[PDB]
Amino acid sequence: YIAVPAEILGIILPLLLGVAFLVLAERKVMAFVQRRKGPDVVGSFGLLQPLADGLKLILKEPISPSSANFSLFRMAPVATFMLSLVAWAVVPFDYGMVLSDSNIGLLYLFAISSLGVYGIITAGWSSNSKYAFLGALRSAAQMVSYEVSIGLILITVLICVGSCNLSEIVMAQKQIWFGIPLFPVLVMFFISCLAETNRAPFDLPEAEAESVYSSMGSALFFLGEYANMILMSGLCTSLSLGGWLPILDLPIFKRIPGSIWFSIKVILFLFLYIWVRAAFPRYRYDQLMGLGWKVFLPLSLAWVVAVSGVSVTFPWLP
Amino acid sequence: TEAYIRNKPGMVSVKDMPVLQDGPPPGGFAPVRFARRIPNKGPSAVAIFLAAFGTFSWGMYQVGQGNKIRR
Repeated sequence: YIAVPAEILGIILPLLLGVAFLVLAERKVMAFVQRRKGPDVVGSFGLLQPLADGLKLILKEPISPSSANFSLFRMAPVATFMLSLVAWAVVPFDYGMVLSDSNIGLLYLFAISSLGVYGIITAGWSSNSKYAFLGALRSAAQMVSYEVSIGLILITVLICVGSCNLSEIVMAQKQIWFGIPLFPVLVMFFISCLAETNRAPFDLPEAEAESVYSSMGSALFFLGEYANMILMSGLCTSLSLGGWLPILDLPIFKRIPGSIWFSIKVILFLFLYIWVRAAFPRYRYDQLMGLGWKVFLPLSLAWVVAVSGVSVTFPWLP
Repeated sequence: TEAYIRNKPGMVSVKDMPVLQDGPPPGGFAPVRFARRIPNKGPSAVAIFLAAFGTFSWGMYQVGQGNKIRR
């Protein structure tokens, strides 16, 4: 009865710690890329930087908005936050080390992504000015296009292995990582995850909003974005790179707790996010949506067809 | 107002008076490079394509054997 709230707290709080240190490590590693050090004064190694920024944003004198000042403005950031976390519900960190074995996990993740789209659009429109509304529409369209691409990719990885709950998928990978044969599929899925949260090369919506509001509201919004980032990284490494499985299967690796492997893979993908951020200019909006509807949809569909074909001719399909 | 200021020591005439020590050493320091040069030595076309296709086929065979075991 009381164990469940304990598990939920133990899932929520460490995620917030990790996402604060995520934005910290983001600044640090982009700095190191650009031939400079990051924040290195406050902490012993800059470790006390996110805590200091949080305390500053707390003591900062707030400013309540003047646009539907209740039940529509002080709710939508909480909506996107709740959506990101409830997505974080069903993710396997080890054998049985999950919160809920929802036997249709993949559909669940896809639905939650769409609901995040709802979160961002209502948070955009809840404001007063209209340019924020146009930006919200742009972000919604981008997010939903790359969601349909993500959907087709999920269908591929699902064809490769019968069931849907993620533990079964990671066993299927326990034979051999699906990232190996479907490497282009992994690349496409990663680009779609990049476009899904607007991070590295696709930023013109946010860039324009910065080119043309509550402190805690903006903090909650950025928190939701980066949490969704960690989630996308996590499911990418949970269904295309192995998910707590040692490499080369030698009984010296089997001393590592398994959970460590999942953390190593997700930290590698986070580092790849931050790395591909600081190497490339940004697309426009036209070219962005054009690539979404011309380059990734047909490729993903063709890949579904091809993998189904290759796995239906030989008795290789469980 | 220049003779001894510039150099007093031992010259007989105003010529060959000073020692300057201003510019470069004899030789121009080097011939330097200015043209771009970016070598292209990565596996060009067929290497990478065969790598992709072969690893895909072999990964599918491995997926087959693994699903056999799991069944």
